[PDB]
Amino acid sequence: MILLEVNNRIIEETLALKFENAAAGNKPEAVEVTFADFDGVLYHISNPNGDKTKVMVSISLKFYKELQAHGADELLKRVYGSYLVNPESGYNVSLLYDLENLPASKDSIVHQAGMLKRNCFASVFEKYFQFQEEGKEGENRAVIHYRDDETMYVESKKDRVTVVFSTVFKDDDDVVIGKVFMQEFKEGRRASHTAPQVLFSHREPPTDAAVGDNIGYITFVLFPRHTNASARDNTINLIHTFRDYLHYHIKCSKAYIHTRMRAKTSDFLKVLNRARP
Amino acid sequence: AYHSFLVEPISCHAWNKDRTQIAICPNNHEVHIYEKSGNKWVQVHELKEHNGQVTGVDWAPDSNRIVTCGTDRNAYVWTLKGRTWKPTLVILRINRAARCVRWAPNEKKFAVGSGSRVISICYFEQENDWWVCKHIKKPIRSTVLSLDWHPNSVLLAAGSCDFKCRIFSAYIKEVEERPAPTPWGSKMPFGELMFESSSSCGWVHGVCFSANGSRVAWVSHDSTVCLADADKKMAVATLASETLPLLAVTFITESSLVAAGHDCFPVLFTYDSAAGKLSFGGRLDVPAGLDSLHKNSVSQISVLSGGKAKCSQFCTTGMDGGMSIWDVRSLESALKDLKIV
Amino acid sequence: ATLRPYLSAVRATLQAALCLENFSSQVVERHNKPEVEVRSSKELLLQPVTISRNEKEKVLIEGSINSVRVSIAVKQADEIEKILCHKFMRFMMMRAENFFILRRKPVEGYDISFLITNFHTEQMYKHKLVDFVIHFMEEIDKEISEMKLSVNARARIVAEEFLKNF
Amino acid sequence: PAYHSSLMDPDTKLIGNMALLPIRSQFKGPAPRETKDTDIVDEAIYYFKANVFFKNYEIKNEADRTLIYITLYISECLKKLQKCNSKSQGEKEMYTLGITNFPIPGEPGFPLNAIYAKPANKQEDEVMRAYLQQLRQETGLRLCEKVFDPQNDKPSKWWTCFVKRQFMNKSLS
Amino acid sequence: IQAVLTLYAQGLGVVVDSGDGVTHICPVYEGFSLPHLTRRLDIAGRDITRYLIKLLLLRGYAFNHSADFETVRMIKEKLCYVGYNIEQEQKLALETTVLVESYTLPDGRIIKVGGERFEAPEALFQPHLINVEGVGVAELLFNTIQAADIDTRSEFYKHIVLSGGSTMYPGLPSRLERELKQLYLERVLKGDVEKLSKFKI
Amino acid sequence: AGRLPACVVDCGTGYTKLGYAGNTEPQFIIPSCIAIKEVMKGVDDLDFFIGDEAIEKPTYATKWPIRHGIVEDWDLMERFMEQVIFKYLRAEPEDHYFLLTEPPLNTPENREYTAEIMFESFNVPGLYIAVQAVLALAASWTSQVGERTLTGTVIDSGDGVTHVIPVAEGYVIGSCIKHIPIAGRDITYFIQQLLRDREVGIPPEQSLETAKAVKERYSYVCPDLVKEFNKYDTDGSKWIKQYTGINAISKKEFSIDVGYERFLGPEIFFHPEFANPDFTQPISEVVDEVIQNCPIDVRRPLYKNIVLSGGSTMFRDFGRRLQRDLKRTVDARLKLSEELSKPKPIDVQVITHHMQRYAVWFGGSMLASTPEFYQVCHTKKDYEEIGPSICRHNPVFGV
Amino acid sequence: ARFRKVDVDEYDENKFVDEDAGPDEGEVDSCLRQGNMTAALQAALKNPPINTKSQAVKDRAGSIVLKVLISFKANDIEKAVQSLDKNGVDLLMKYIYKGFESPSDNSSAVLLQWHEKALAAGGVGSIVRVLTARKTV
Repeated sequence: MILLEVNNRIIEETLALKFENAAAGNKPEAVEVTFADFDGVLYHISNPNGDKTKVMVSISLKFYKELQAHGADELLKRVYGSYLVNPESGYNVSLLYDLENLPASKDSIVHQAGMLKRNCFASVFEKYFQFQEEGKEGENRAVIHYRDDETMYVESKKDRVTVVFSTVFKDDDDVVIGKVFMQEFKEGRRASHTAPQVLFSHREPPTDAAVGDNIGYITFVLFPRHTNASARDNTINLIHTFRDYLHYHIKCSKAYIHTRMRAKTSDFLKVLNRARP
Repeated sequence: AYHSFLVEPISCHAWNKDRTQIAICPNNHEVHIYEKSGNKWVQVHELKEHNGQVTGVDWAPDSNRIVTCGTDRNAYVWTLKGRTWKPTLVILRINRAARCVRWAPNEKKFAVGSGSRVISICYFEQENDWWVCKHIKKPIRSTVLSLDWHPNSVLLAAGSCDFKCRIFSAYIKEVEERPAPTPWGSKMPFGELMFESSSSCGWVHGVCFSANGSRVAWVSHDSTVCLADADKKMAVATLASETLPLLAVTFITESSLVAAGHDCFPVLFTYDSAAGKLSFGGRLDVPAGLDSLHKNSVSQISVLSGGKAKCSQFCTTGMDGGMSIWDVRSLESALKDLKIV
Repeated sequence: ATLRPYLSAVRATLQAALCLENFSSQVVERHNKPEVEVRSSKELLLQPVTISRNEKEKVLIEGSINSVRVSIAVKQADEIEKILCHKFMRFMMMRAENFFILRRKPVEGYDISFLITNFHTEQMYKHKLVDFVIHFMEEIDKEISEMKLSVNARARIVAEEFLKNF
Repeated sequence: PAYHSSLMDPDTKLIGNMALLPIRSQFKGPAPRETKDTDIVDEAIYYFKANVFFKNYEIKNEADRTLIYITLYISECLKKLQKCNSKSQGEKEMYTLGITNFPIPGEPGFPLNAIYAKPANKQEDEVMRAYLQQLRQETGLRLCEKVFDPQNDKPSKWWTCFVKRQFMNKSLS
Repeated sequence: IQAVLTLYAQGLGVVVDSGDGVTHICPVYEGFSLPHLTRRLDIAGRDITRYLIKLLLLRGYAFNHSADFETVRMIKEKLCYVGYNIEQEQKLALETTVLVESYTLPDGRIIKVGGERFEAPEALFQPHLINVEGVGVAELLFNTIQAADIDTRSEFYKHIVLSGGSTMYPGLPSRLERELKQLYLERVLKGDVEKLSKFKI
Repeated sequence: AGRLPACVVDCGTGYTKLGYAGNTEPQFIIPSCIAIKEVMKGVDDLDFFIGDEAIEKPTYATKWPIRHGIVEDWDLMERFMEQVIFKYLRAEPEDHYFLLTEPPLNTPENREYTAEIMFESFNVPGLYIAVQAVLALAASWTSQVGERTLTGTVIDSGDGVTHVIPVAEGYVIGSCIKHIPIAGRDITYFIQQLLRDREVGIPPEQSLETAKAVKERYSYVCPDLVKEFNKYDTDGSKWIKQYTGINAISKKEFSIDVGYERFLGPEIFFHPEFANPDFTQPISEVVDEVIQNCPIDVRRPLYKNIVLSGGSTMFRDFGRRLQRDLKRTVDARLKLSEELSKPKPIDVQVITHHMQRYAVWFGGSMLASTPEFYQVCHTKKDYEEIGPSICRHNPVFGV
Repeated sequence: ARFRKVDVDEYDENKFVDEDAGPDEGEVDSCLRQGNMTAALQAALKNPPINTKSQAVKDRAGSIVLKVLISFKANDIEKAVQSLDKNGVDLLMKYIYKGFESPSDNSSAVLLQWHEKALAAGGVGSIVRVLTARKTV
């Protein structure tokens, strides 16, 4: 697995099981699940008021207010429609599924529920992709604090749209491994000329943008071929999962180093014990 | 002629009078006595009394008694009662491990060098039925590593970690009588310092007195071998080796020494009295992954026959668990270039 | 170019240093300790020596009557080689017990240290221990290099895989 | 654990170290006559399906030995009944089989010679040979209005299935 | 009094007898003891065994206080010892692996024991380690002796004798002599005399 | 506890239960296997699958990093975790405290190996390693009991082997553990043989399947063998069942009757010799034997609190049968005491509860939802400042 | 826990204590500046500060010898080494190890050449005497 999946398995599997037993005509079991996603996202699936014929899927994002200022509520209605209900206390968005009134093809809605987090993010990109798509410049930049100490910055311009990530490497050595990965992004064009141009700035930001030894600023430059209405979605899927993608790979690298060390160490021990009469 | 008794170190060994039994310490608190049956080695006895590793063993030839000393601070004189060896505790009055032990030729007393920076001279008193000891302290400043008695059973050579080789008087009038003058001196009251090497380098791993005892040789950690000639105002000859430190040494004639150490093979050194110089007589072991018989440091060497005056066969035991017997005459054939004495 | 000469000087010194014997403590009744660690009896310690290949790479050899401490300053050309080296020396020190000759922590100023005792030179052929330390110095450099390439290799595939999808 | 016989009395006739136990039957044999509605052959056929799975069996009475004998035999019948297509036939195959002379305690070919005593003389030898065949007889037929379903030619697979299993890993054959 | 008797067997100061049950520091004057000075330490073998159990817990081995007491006792008897310079000993346990020793449990499993070899018996010198108030064998011994009528101190000191299985820990004699030398140099003077503050154990 | 719930991962020999703390069941229960391709260069190390997606992967080789509850292949266990975290749980490892489990008698070294992975690879904020047995005990506090205790006898039956584990004050009396060569795998086999010897038309490649399905749908524990055989023989119409599977070849519907094996299956727990020549000792005796080797001053408590754990203890009446069999073996003993001479009666109680299938993960989920969990965890700071040795010890807690 | 802070061992009477001024800069400089490499070495190896209480005094001597080895051609070394008697080789080795403590541009690169030669002439025992010297440079 190189790319992180965009949907959420627990949502899809929880909903799929309920829908199946509902169609089969079995009596509805009670369900109560609390789980998370990357970026401090919290979910809750439950039976509102204890009505076992109703399954609610709620999401909590500390940074929702900010996405709301950039079209979230509007996008969510567009996407989910009647499935939306007033947000459960403690969450920003709620989906309500009536187990006694499901659609012919359940896959579509399971697939959409599975993408709740993604659809809460899409809005900000779609907005600014539109500003550019209409020459509209000068428009303020979106400032999304997707993590307690990390920030994303979207901004539109005449020809391009730029996304800037301000990420933090808690682990001092993770910064170093990070630079290696970032260096390769800054050159990925040498393998795809028409792909987003990535820029990277270590300690220094490219505002009150924090400056520290463990901070890094990645910058994707999206062009119409990425921001248009035909590529848009795919582009959103990638771009919004980027930060976790990078950290996931910094961590998997450390794991690979470990396998190399286990092997090397093992070799060392075999030699040492061959020195025994 | 190598034999492997085990693959862990042989801490120390001692042969009986006829060289028919060898006592070894297989790197533990016990002493195993082996004997040959045809051409096989058979274990005939196991001496278990010490509570720490045995660091020194000596067998008094005529009285057939074995003395052992260990890190447990003790020393036991072993007596053969029919078919079993019985130990008799000997209080050394020390609070650190005993490191070495040698019976005096007259078998009237033995010496124990220890980590209490002192030599314990023990002897039995047929009045109270037990062993007693007197210490030789000054000017010893560190652990005593090796001991070797003079043929007169009074003078004692000592090697220690304070980098010195010394000759003392272990004269106990209560078991022997006034010693005859020696070129080393005419005054030998107990504990008298008769001679002290002049060097500040290397622990003295081994000491040895010549057949007539007018010469004493020793090997140190600085990879040097020395010999002090008492017939020459105690002049000291010195040879700096190009190899690793030697751990054991012995005269095989009045002017020839055989030593072995970390290189794992015995080598020859000769002394030129007129010149007063020592020379390197060459390796005697001529051909794991070593070309030497022993596979680890050789730590003890002894004369099996011919004595120090005209040794015909010598023995070596090392940290590799092996025991070797070397025939001098045979070595003289296989190496026409070898010049002894 | 300068490697072989370096390792050769190092091996000779290890040969000189690994000449140990059992030694019961002169200080504590019935105790036995590596003198190079405790250092409570000066006459038992040998002159510390160093073998340097250049301003960064070097080896410190500290002998005593019953033990030697061998510290190595490893080559670390850049940040990435530095963290990899550091993670690798840590990985081994955590498993120090399986090694028996590895020190749990390095001597101040070095990346990794060995503590070879008389008990080791008895249970293992000393000439092979000298052979091991040398084999060790050579193989860690190779390992740090491979890891480095491994990192740059996955790094590139990861960036191209992500970028190629836009 | 395994199932043990309970027909042992403080006054039961013994044939060998086996129990000469009363078995209501019309066959000839030294078998005492029984008044109680249940005999050692019932007890054996009742416990069969459960006992056959056991590998170990601690003998407690001379009664057990008879039980163990009748059980092992039952497996022999099933080996036979497995093949045939009628209760009438089966009853015949059990008279025939019930007559074949299987080894007895003391002979080679008799599993369990270390648990079963051998007849002390030529009288017991015949008495026993005659108390046993009697049992291979009674047992042999009662086992037919069990193994056969009211619809003949039907050797209930409920019994057939045990045909490959041997009580105590022993066999009379 | 085994105290006087013990002293006797050695043709004869102060007896330090320590067994599983309890520790005792009994002085003896020219042939007969003297109760008024005798003392007790609330730390003996069973405590050290118990303390090893806990230390082995922090190390990854959970021995049941009842079921495994005898086993841990054998572990202690075979592997424990008294540290001379705890500061020094700690650096060994922390920086090297020379203290680690393997011990096969009765069920076949093999555990490794290191630093806890000298730590368990250290209770005798620092009682609080096992939640016991006091001063610890040495500082206790010291006081007892200083709290004598002099003209005996020299004898007493020069004749300290250990007794009891719980006093066989390798190095114990050396540790006492160091502790006593320390208490003497501080609580009886301050300068570099003690070249004559002689006393053997 | 912050806004995000801890991660609870229970890695078993056959299955791995994973999810978040506070939930009553795991979010995923998957085969403890990883499928790989077989010098590694590039990103081939990431080319793998785990769980169900790794059982029959065409171009991939299936591996099992855990044998006998212990991690054999660390490289594979480490990769298995990458997907447990990033693909299934979708948890930012840097944001969740983790509770992993270990079997009894797991070495201290292994704990440092686990910790090196969790702290040095995934940078987790806090880690706790709980011993399975203890969690199973905790899980039973959900039951028959109003007094919580971490002292009891745990009978954990997976699919490889069954363990009888005595626990006192939250610590396994490791030296008294015993194993039984009977598990679900054997129950499935015994049911397999019984069918082959009676049912026809069962697709050979579908032998184990039909059997595994019969065990899971119709098997139970009976009170008495003969009486049961009697029932089935007498009123067979109300005890025999039918089972129709689908031929994975001629895709035709094959059916078979289901009988004896329904009870004979679980029976091998009480009569091991029924299917195992090398082991004949009944589970009830093994339990009795274990408790007896334990400290007298704790045996009564152990007898009073026997907890079940694992799917193979799920058969209807397993505990009822176990308690009965044990009460006898125990009274009969105290009986000879009177005759040989009045030892107070010994109370034997076997606890059964709803959370048994995954008693261990359930205990972990429940315990990791408490604030005390955060107190006893080893933080990252401590791991770095004190070393991976702190993880050798994990303070029991909860009573 | 105060009394333990003092190391009573430092004053133990049964302890150990060792029992207790350079080349000619000009002669060395001269012979060097003159092109007499082999005579340059012998000059510096003369009168080693094996007994000067101060380090500075030793350091001076260490550098004078250091200056000669570096100022050597990796082809004129074996020649000088072989012109020294055993004691000389021994002493050279002592200084060679001293040089290793002051890495410079390539002084270490050439020092390893010296070590190679001094070793071939002195043998490993010449290094053993570097380690065993109580009064060393």
